[PDB]
Amino acid sequence: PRVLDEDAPPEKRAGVHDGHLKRAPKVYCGGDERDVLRVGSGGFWPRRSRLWGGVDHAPAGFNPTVTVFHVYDILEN
Amino acid sequence: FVTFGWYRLKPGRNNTLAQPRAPMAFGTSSDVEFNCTADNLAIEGGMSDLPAYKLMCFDIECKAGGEDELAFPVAGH
Repeated sequence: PRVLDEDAPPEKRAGVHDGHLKRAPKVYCGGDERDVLRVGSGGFWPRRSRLWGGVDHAPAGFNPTVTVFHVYDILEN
Repeated sequence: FVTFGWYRLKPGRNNTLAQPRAPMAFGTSSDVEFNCTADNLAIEGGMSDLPAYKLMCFDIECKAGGEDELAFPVAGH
């Protein structure tokens, strides 16, 4: 929306902006700021993911042994 | 076997085991992944309880940004 640009005259306020922009999408959580798609260490929302776009973001030596596993869904592919 | 319940990896037909996939060969967004066949699996009855699974409960709010901002939002617009 155009009303989100606070310091701009009352007649550039209706409607929305539109159109392509060239920057990684960011998220502002309070005073901080981060790229949406940047897992890294910090984060503004929780993550239970190990991989993210190929990088392996687990602590090295991750190798949990699995002897019992609840199953809730079954895919086929 | 059941579609919703605890399971267990077994020794298997001859001794064949669950073959833990390598973090790159993951098909899903999961932490650990395995390659079994139906004989490496056991139902593990006796457990009932439900694991630590997460529930998201979301709700979107939408604005209509056309000439008539009292119209109801439409996704195509």
